[PDB]
Amino acid sequence: SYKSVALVVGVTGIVGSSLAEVLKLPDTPGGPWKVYGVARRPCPVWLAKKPVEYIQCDVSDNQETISKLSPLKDITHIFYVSWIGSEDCQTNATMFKNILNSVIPNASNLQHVCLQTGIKHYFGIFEEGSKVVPHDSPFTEDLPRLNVPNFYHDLEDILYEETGKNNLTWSVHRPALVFGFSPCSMMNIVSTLCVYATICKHENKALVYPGSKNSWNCYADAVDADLVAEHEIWAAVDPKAKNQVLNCNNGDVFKWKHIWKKLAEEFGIEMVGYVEGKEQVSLAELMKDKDQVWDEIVKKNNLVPTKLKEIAAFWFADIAFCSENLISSMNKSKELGFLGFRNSMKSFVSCIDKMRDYRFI
Amino acid sequence: SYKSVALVVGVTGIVGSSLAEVLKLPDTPGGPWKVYGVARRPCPVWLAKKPVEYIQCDVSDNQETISKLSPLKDITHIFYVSWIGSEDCQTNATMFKNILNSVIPNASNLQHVCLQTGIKHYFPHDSPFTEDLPRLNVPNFYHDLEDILYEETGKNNLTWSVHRPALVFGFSPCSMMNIVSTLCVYATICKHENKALVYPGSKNSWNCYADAVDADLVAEHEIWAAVDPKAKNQVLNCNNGDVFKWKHIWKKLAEEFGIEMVGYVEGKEQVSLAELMKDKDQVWDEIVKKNNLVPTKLKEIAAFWFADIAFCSENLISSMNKSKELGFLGFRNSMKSFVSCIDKMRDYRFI
Repeated sequence: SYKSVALVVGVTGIVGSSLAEVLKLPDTPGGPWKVYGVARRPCPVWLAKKPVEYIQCDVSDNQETISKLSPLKDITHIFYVSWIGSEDCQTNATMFKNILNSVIPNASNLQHVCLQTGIKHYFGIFEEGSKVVPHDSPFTEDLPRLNVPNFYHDLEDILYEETGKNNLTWSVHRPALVFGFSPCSMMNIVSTLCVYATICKHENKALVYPGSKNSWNCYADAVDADLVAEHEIWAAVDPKAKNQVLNCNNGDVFKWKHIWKKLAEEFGIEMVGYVEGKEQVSLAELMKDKDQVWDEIVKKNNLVPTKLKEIAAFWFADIAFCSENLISSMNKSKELGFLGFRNSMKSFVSCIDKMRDYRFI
Repeated sequence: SYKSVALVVGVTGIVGSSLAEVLKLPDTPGGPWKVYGVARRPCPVWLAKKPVEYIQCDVSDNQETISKLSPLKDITHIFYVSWIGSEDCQTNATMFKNILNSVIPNASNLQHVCLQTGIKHYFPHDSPFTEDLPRLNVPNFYHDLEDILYEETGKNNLTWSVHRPALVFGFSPCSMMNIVSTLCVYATICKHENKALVYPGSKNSWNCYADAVDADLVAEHEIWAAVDPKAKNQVLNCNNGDVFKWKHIWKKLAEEFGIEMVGYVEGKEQVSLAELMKDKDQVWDEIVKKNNLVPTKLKEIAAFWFADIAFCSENLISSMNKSKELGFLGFRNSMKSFVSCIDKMRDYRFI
């Protein structure tokens, strides 16, 4: 006897993991929820124990998708939180199309399709200057799209078309930089920084900040993976949130300089912050020969064995550390009644804690 | 039959007048509220018709203060939202002391004292400003005010709250100096002279993130701390919960006035708005008459020097996490808060 039935596409992702968890809490709106979890890989060891119906499916394969997803006649809400490789139009588009084409004609009580994109929706060729343009940060919803290839635009168009043709409600969610960790999706800014801190500690080296001066001192924002799930569940159940494009972030701002000090304290090591006259260095380049050291750290500290290149994305930290002026606005969600938030500093530390609890660090 | 009785000290202030209105709203927590409002001037025309018991009292004059407030024995909550000097270490502290000294012995059901200061407490520290930040080594009288608050409440079994509002967006006819009124006056003059809305500030302040607080939200925040046990005995920041940029405020302001704007120009450096409006006093008098406005003198409605400070300010964002983690979920969209303040001045015919 479930009140609502979720199809979570990308259940192995960082947000998809949070959804499967949050949807199954006893107090969750729309509940009690039944949850199907779709991903490409064979059923993970991590999701196996969970009250989630795992479905292994390559959703780029339409025929396989029809076979696996057509029998699911009871679906009421689709949460599409999947993304595969790079930012590629046609591949993500076909996957999204395949999901809808398989479920829509088969789920008679389907109500809502939640589509997750991201703040990269707002990104163009140019950095923001002194002129005033609706595309400036703080990024707000319901601005015109940039005339630039953006695979998020394709996904949105498919969403609007299919839900419009079939009398379904929709919601688009644009999460900021995600703080989170999933054993099936290890790549994240938090895990990357934690691996660096671990390596520094192992080598008896200080936590040396390699990034630019601007990224050290400028305001930044992010979103906790659990908050994204809460936000998507809110839009799935609350009539006020229906047919809305919505940003999703923690509701506050932070500075990498403050995160850095917290990171060093959590690891019990010294830090070197930005040094005047010492320009940005590539963390990816600094870590390029550390794969073997990571394997040694893993065995010495009895960690779940991971390969360095699979748990850390140092290049992505390099991007974050030369980024600026990317704040997104949460006003629309708040004006619509969604009051979820996180303290970003506590959110960062709690992600570290989760990595510890899973013995990845 | 009132549930709580408020003493609002500085009721003609921007936050004070907000407190007067919000406290009397039908569903205000801790209500129904009875409201005493204290200020120096005779009862203003603007608060005359309002359900507020107005008391004229110069709270620096102790004798007058004891005379006027001691009989008010039904007071349950004190909202001290008064400030008088540019920076008077001794005057502001004596004012606050006299209030406490005159009310505490006589109000047997006094529960809580709300002290309002501001983010100037932090600046200097780096931002985002958080409440746990220790005081700077500087004669700040916020420190003095806080110290008086802590011990008088400590000695008398009263709860306390300290509120540090960011830059205030708001308007009061009895306290017209605000960034919003200042910028609207400039826009009005520009429009009158068939000139564009020219931005005089620095590049950084044009492009950087800034934050502010609606005066009505400060009122709600202070009321919340006065009634919610979770909020008791806490230092609390108060801002709108979002960020904005002056560049966007500027364009919005120009659109609202239906005029062209000249934003920051890459080469140019900051010019004094105060110096720009040097000899516009007579021009303002002509605008007032031509547009049938409530008569104000330029030097009374605008504070161009303060806009000049805002327009060379940067890195001043404050955090609202502590209030939110304690259960306060009030917010404002800062852009809409700015426009709402314009509309209010328009409704009162100041512009």
